[PDB]
Amino acid sequence: LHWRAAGAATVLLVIVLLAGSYLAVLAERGAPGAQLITYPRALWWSVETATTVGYGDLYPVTLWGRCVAVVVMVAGITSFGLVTAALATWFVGREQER
Amino acid sequence: LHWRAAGAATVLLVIVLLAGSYLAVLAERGAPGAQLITYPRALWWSVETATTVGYGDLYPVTLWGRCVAVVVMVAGITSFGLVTAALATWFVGREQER
Amino acid sequence: LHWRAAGAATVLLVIVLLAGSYLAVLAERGAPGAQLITYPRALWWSVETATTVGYGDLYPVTLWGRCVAVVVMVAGITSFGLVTAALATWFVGREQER
Amino acid sequence: LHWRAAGAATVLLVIVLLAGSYLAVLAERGAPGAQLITYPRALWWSVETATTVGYGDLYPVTLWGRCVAVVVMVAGITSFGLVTAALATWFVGREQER
Ligand SMILES: [K+]
Ligand SMILES: [K+]
Ligand SMILES: [K+]
Ligand SMILES: [K+]
Repeated sequence: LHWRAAGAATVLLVIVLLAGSYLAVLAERGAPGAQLITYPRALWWSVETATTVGYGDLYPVTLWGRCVAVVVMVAGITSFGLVTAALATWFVGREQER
Repeated sequence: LHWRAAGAATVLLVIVLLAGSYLAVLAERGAPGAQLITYPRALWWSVETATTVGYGDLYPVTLWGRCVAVVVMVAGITSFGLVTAALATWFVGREQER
Repeated sequence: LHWRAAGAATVLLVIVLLAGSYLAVLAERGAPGAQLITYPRALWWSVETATTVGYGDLYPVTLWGRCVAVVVMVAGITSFGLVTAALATWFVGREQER
Repeated sequence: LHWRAAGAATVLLVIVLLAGSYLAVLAERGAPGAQLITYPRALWWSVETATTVGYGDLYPVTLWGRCVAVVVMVAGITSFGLVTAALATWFVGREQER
């Protein structure tokens, strides 16, 4: 159904994390004012970025790594909005009945 | 109806807060650079984390407590998206009439 | 229609801001580590809190003002989710036709 | 369809960024405690503000630039909520069939 598209986000996002998580630590690590130096840092970062929390304990300073960011942000933001869209039609699905 | 699923989130989330709120202060408190040392701190944290605000005045540094985080984040994020899904079908419910 | 409920949030939220904006600066201002000392500070705060951005340049440290927070957070979070619910049925409204 | 309204946000938001991105660096740059001094800074800012992450590495201190903020915030917040509304009716569109 549409939950095959919902779990599709999950699967697809955990990738974007590991993807940009690693993809990012590289484009960052080594440049001035670097913070995303370790892999597990850039790991926690993505989690905190993809959920739009951003305590600001870690972030990119590289005009390149900052792209990884924008991809990890929209990535997370969209995924959830799509699990919200699933619960939406699911609530309308049981009202299209009753 | 679907509002029994909406209030179901509320109930269910206040738990995840108290849960991870307390569950977290433990896995954190005592480790280097720990900030989530008090219970009422780790309490305010969860509120600020589950709503994705994250001013960054408090956060986990423990690869363990950071899990509590991810659970408290998705927890809040989902819950609201589900109250958004309720208002969604409710607005469609009164349009399925008129 | 349901846009009378959408604009209803707007109206209703600008209140919660001014409300908690002012209501908060009071419960905060004067206590140790206070930051929300000015009215226009506590003003900008609410905007930054109700949209879940929280750069963390301002926040409450008072177990009381922190309540104002939780009310200003959910306030903003809900309001938007309800403008999202309006665009949702509006897109379904034009598909219930075509 | 309603995806012509979805891509309409995208187009329309990238503007609000460049718009406020630039529009902001001006109203800010030069005032005390200014941080949004460079164009590419105020650029990264908007991305981080329109997605409600706000690590707090950059933000406005000018009662004017802070307006640019509120416009960039709602701008992003709304846009996504409208892509969420598209996925919402799209999931209901394939359930209105099956
Ligand atoms: K933040
Ligand atoms: K922050
Ligand atoms: K957020
Ligand atoms: K945030």
